[PDB]
Amino acid sequence: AFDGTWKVDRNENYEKFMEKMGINVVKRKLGAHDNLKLTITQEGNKFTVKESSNFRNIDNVFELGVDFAYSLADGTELTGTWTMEGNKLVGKFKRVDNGKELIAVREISGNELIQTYTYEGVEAKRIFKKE
Repeated sequence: AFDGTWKVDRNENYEKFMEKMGINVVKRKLGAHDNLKLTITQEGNKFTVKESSNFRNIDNVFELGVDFAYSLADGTELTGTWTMEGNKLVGKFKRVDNGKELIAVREISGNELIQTYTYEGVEAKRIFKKE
């Protein structure tokens, strides 16, 4: 399942996605090489995702079907929820400042974790390998 540690391995069109979000050239390059690592543990319907990178180290906790607030490394705030369909996690979010929609998907492909994002007509992915 999702249990365990995962290390980012490669990105697809991630810089274009950050540009649409309004991030400048310098900060986009730093974001693309963030050394992101995720540690996931489950407890019933409750997930704890430990996020560790060159920017910060925080713990994100949520319950399926219950909305919560989340902040990006640049200060941008979001609100939304995650649900479980099939063997995938699907999340629907909204930017708190301009109100635009943002979708994310997490699924397992062999021994790799694939995370997909969609924002204002642009799609990007980040692929993690299991520790």
